[PDB]
Amino acid sequence: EVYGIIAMQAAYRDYDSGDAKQDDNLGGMQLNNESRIGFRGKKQFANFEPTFIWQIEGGYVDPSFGGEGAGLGERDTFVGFESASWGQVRLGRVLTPMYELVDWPASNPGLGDVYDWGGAIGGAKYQDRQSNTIRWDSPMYADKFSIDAAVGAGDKAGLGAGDDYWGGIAAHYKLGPLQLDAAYEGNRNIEAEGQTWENNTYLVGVQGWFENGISFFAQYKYMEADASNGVNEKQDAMSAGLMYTTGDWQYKLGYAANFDLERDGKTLSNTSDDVVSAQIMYFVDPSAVLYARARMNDFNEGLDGLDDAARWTSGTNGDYNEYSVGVEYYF
Amino acid sequence: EVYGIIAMQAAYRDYDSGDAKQDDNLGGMQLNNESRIGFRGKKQFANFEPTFIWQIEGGYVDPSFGGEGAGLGERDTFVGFESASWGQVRLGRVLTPMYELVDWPASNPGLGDVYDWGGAIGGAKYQDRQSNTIRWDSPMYADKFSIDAAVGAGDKAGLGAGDDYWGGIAAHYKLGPLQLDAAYEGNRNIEAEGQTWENNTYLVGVQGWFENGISFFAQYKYMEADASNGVNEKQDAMSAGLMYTTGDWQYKLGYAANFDLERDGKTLSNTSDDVVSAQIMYFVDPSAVLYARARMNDFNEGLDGLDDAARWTSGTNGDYNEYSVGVEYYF
Amino acid sequence: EVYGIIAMQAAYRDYDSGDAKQDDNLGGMQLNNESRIGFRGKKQFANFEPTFIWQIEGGYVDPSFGGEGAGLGERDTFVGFESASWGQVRLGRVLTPMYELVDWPASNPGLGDVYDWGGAIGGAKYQDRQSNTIRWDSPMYADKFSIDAAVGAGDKAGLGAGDDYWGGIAAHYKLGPLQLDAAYEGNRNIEAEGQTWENNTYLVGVQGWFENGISFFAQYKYMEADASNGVNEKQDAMSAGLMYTTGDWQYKLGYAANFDLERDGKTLSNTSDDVVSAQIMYFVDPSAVLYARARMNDFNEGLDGLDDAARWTSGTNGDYNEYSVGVEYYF
Ligand SMILES: CN(C)c1ccc(O)c2c1C[C@H]1C[C@H]3[C@H](N(C)C)C(O)=C(C(N)=O)C(=O)[C@@]3(O)C(O)=C1C2=O
Ligand code: NA
Ligand code: NA
Ligand code: NA
Ligand code: NA
Ligand code: NA
Ligand code: NA
Ligand code: NA
Ligand code: NA
Repeated sequence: EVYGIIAMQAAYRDYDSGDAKQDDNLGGMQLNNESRIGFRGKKQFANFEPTFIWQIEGGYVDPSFGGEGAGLGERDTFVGFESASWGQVRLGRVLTPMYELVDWPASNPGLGDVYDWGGAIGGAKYQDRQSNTIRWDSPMYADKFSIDAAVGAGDKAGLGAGDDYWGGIAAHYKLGPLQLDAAYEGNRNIEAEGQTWENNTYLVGVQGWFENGISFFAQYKYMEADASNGVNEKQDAMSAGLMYTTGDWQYKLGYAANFDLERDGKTLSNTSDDVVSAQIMYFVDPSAVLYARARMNDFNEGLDGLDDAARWTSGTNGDYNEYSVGVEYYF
Repeated sequence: EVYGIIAMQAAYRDYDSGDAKQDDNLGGMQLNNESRIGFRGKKQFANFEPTFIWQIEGGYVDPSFGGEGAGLGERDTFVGFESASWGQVRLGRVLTPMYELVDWPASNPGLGDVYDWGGAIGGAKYQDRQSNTIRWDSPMYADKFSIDAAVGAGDKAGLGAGDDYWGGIAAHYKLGPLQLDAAYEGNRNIEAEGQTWENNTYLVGVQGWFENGISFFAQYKYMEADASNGVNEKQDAMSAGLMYTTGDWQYKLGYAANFDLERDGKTLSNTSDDVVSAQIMYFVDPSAVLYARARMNDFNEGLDGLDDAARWTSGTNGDYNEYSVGVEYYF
Repeated sequence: EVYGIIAMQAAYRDYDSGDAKQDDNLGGMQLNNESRIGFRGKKQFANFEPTFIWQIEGGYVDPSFGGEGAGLGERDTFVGFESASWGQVRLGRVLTPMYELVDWPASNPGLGDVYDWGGAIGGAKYQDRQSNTIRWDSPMYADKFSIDAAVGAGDKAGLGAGDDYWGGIAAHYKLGPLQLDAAYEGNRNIEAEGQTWENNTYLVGVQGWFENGISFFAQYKYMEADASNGVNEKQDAMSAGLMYTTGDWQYKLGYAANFDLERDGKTLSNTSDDVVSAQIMYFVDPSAVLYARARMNDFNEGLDGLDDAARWTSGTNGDYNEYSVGVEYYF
């Protein structure tokens, strides 16, 4: 079976970097086509109660700031097995258990630049998608409690350039209208800035959906990282979102911020990031949505990594504002 | 819906460059797989009168002179809307309105090296299908008249490397068997040769299809460009094609030519290009065609760009001939 | 038509190279997703007795040691015709007639590092999958005898950088439970190491499958190579595999070896490669298998090419073992 996600977002961006040549480059209007075609299926093996499942999901066809074309298997592409009793284990390229919650709901109205990859910490906080991964998903115990857990190979280790590895776990309990989320992910042997890093990261979160139309999510992310030369670094962040949903409309407010980074006890001045964003959404069909959105990004003023050389952060390109309309269709 | 165009052309090329190694390198027999798979569909959003449309079309899987594999969304990939009333707007990656007339009536059979990208002029004449584009296509007004119009971001601006942009318009009037086609396209902020260019291009053409089987097309293309240091360049070109169709056959003769280029009024000697080409075609099935064709390309002798360094044109590889057979199947 | 081949292998590799960082990078566990999706079809042209056939096959979605994503048309992508009379001609990118016998049955389980792309011979022993190729596949005459024959442009010539080319032929006669296999493939205008080479390669082999559950294959590969400065090189190799089948199980044991390389009559010390492997395979569904395997590679100790600079072989990364389970599913 084929399954598309059609996704077009028209987005004009107003950059303020302090260089007007750079400002005109990064700023201006673009089309962020995140449409993707994928294939997936199951087959009942004649000699195996676990149901064989597989999926190949292609990439974004024409993202903004990027070229055209995407191969197959750039997004969640995997084989795995599933039994009703013990859930489903997948091998391949998946989302780590912590990353799922940083994406949804914690990056929801365009906050990702800050809560997703917007970091000041060294090493490697957590992982987007890693293509050398085993991941077990628990069933819904009592249809209320669920465990997600995974281990995998690192970014460099998946190309025979290193021995990066990582593991992570998260759990979700659905208390009536509530849902509580916690998550951990640790990376080892992260080669960066001329040192080898170990990153430990923990996430706490909550979610509610109430008949009056209010929905919300709030999350605390605690990011520690220890370098092999004995340096310590610590940063933490939050993301929350308030939304009212009436009829075929949803109004949404999101705020995310990393706070100042502490290195070796000493705090680094003005290294925090903050994003505010607002979003209207129309439920134009059971299968698709139209939406408008605007956001405000204030980024850090810089950070040197443990190699006398500057470290890259989501803010290394400068502050910017952004207004956008988009459509997204599911089939 | 899945929709292929299966397309193979076996094409031997006899190059005359003035270096027999390059002639042996560039020449010889090759296989030009231009097949492509795409996915496309429409959807009537339950809460919206315009019908939603989308398409993701992959690239040439193994072109000649190139490697294998092409992602999805390398060709016409877009989302958009249509109502009978006001026509059809699509956003994403499309063909500019002038390029449609450069490609369809005017670049086949093999005239492309000359009429398509083969210009000798500086700056950036027009666009061969650019992403970051919105394009509105009108209805057939009075069942005689149709207008195509679109604007979009430049090549560099689509990666945050500049601020080039462009707009273009074309119209089509149908007098009996004839059709008159006119089109304009202008590009701005084109960063090239160390200067910034503004290129305006104007196209007039006609096409006819007659009950006796005689058909033809003829087109005049006018190309302007203004560099930021005050330099001006002007070059013009033509492409015409004649075809007789009897039974299951179409015979075709094609001629296209870029003419001599003027810089600051002074014309630069030997910068013209012209191609001659013949093509026999058999309609092996309603869904496919077989064709044999031979063409002969004579190219320009060189010109420096406005940075003392030679500029690249379709003739920078030297003159060449080419004989070819091919198949084309549509599903 | 769409057709998957879903294929995942979890494979731990233990390298011994003589530098333990290289051992740590290259070694370790990885996920080798060799899943691939393709499209193929046939069409009876209304004015043409040969049946039109076509296929577009994507690449490996996430191989081990490599990144994600593969375009469409990285594997067998072709157009062609088939008649009951004369068999089947295909144009495009296919497997050469010799490489088919080097892959099946002679390279699995895990013998490819030595028998497939493994080698010490200069120039280019053979071609594995080649674009710009026409290949005629004969029928099974008398339901026992068939010819495979193909010629095409070289690797470098398909990008307009040279004129290397090649042809090849193989035959298979089926004497009862055995099948006798012979094959040749010759390459010309192969530029390497500052010389131009002509590569000749010959393969003879046998295959048997018995109701007793015993099945086997053995193959001898003869590779000669002659350089433009008058050097001669010769290397030869062998691969065999013995397997027993009980119920839904297949036991398999494999061995392959390239022998020491001869250059200009004088043999070059410690240039042989040998790999041995054992594998259990379960037939979990008519269309799928589970399998475990372990293998041992001892590779050569180095060889300077005809330019005083080392030549690359499958052993330029060092000896290693590998233990792995995997899955394999069809369409
Ligand atoms: C000056 N210019 C930008 C350069 C510089 C270096 C290059 O190596 C090349 C170009 C032009 C481009 C034009 C492009 C064009 N492009 C896809 C829009 C193009 O349409 C073709 C084509 N065969 O259709 C090219 O030859 C082309 O791929 C090409 O071979 C180029 C090329 O090789
Ligand atoms: Na990653
Ligand atoms: Na789960
Ligand atoms: Na090619
Ligand atoms: Na362009
Ligand atoms: Na139109
Ligand atoms: Na821009
Ligand atoms: Na090859
Ligand atoms: Na055959």
